[PDB]
Amino acid sequence: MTRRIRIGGAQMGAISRSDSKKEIVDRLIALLRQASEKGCELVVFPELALSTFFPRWYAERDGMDGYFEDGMPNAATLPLFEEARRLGIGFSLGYAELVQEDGRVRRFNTTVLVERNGEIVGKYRKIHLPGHAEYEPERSHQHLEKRYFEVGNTGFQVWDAFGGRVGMAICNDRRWVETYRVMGLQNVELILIGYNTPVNDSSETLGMFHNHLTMQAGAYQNSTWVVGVAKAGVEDGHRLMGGSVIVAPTGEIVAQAMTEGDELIVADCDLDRCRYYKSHIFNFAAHRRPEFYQRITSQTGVE
Amino acid sequence: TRRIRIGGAQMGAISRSDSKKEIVDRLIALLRQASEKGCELVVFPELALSTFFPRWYAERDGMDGYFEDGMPNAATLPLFEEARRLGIGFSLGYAELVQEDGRVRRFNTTVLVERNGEIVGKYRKIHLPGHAEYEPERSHQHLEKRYFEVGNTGFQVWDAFGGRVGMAICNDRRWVETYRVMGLQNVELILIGYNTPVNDSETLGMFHNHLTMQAGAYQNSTWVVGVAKAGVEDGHRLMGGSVIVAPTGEIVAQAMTEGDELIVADCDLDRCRYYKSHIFNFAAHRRPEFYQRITSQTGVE
Repeated sequence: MTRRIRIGGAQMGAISRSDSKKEIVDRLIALLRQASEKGCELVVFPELALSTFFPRWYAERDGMDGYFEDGMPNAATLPLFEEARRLGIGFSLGYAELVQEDGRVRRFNTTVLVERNGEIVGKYRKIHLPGHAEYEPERSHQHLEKRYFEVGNTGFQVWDAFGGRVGMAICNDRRWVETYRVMGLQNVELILIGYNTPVNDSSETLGMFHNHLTMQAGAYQNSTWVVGVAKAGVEDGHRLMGGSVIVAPTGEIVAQAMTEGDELIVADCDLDRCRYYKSHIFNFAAHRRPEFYQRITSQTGVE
Repeated sequence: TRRIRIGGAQMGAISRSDSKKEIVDRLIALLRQASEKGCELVVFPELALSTFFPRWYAERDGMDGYFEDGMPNAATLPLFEEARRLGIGFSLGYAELVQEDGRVRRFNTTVLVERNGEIVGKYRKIHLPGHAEYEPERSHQHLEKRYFEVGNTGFQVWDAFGGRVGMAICNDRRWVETYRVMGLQNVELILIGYNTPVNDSETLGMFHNHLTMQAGAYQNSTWVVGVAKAGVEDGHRLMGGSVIVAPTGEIVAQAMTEGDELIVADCDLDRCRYYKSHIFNFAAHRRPEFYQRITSQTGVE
């Protein structure tokens, strides 16, 4: 039980534009307290868990800083940090980051990792921005993530936290094998992923299949734990995919959400279970041959 | 249109006692059954011309009796003549013994032949599994590193069968780099024959066999044909579960036995274009400036 962490996937429900930020934080604290009642030491929150999924609406490139966060924590997010530190629970929180760097105002899709002591240990900014940069009228639903966010400047990092090696990814990062492998080359043992995946009105069994296939594969082919937490439900007429999951280093699903609202899935994850395949099957130092992978970093498209 | 009917020619156990004449006749039998079913391409397993001889211990000078002198040779010529006759291309895995740059070299090799009978491509295995020395603690031995050296061809993609075709061998399919390197060459059909022993869980081994292929097919928007040589081979059970996977990651054909069996699927190569235009558009979304660890490191740091 030394390197055994009890993780709580805190899947969220829909957040409408009418919902105040205090109503959002109180739902997070409620999910946070449900994790403490079940003995969870880590609770994973979805992507942009402090606002509605606003990339679905059109505005100026600056005209949506109202959903961003002033600080981390700020006056609205401080009760969540004070609650987590009180119950001795660490958490990963996704939010839209508004920060002043080298004069200009920069915007990132950001997840922050907080230790059980309440100290910010790591910060990841989204790399693979989905959607399109400008308005497209023929599509039923819009997706303007590239319009409101710029590419993060942190890279896929792995920190020493919770008695092991923990990394973070955001949403459609989970669809790229490079996301898992880069952190896998840092001896990662637990990858935290929050995602907001829309669903086109009228299949869905294929969308849920692709959601778990990429995580179950990235977990097995890197012998690491993967926790995928979603913000689901019908959000102002836009349905968001659910299926929050916790995956073992064997690629097996040990916990899965059943609703599209505020739901908590928990699982006891032995970090020493990440050692089986690293010992032999997926021993990177032994079998891997980087001299044939040069196309991965040399080019971007096809040749 | 760009529709190719592929026939996954899964084989049964091939023991050391089996003559190569009986081995090729089993391959021709699978070839003829594929023609009667309209298959234009037949995928054969890894080392389909011999028993899985990394199972036994010997010096690196030995085991050459299982290798092939040329391609084709006197024993493999009937398979090529029947294939060109029926207008069928095929991918065959074998142990290659060749004289290159002076010294003789030994590779785990797969060759791709077009419906006209012309050798289109040749891939040599990169990720060699098993161990190099004898290990008495194992129930079964696995000495691929002892009898083969790392191939010097790399993951190639050719223009064949009206599309982009690549090849991989066995445990290459468990590495995400195998699919991605060919995916960066606009691959649309990956042919993988494998020999994977089964230790007496079994359900988890078959799960990992399909999970890696269903992911490599979806995450690169390509067809993946996985053929196996299954059955109990001299007291050593080999995994079956030969599958044909769509670019969506779905299994459209799957073998039901552990012997000589043929799975057939109509593979529209234009279905790869659905996801390469947006979802997996490499030119649009991939950020290679954050992937540098993939090529700079081998282990972990």
